[PDB]
Amino acid sequence: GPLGSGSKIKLEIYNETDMASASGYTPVPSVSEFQYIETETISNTPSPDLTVMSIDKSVLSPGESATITTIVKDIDGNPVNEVHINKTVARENLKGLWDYGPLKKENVPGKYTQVITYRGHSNERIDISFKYAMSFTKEISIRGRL
Repeated sequence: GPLGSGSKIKLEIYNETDMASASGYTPVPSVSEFQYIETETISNTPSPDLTVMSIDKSVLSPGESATITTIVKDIDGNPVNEVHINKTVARENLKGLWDYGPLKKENVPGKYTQVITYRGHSNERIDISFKYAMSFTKEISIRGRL
């Protein structure tokens, strides 16, 4: 019969803390901080490549005005505090009654706006060359609707 028995005493482990509570929570996400150039802006460099200076209305009725929207931006794409903008009138006729108001310089970042008014005397086109800072120059189109 089977006499080759082991009779070995099973050496076992006492409390091995096998079970492990699941640590599965994270810390807080990284936040932000305050901003500069909000008041004490720096004299950096602008670049109209990232600037939106346009007017989408080549129509001027006797009584209304067209406002050209120029938002100047830096070369880095930040809000320009302010630049210089001059007018330049490209005209063929003198029959037209083009009312050129002053350039409205608002408290807004890079946003310049100017209202060009027209009286219905003639029906032609007039382009206004906006001379920015002594670096870049642009030009917009005003069209009189008689």
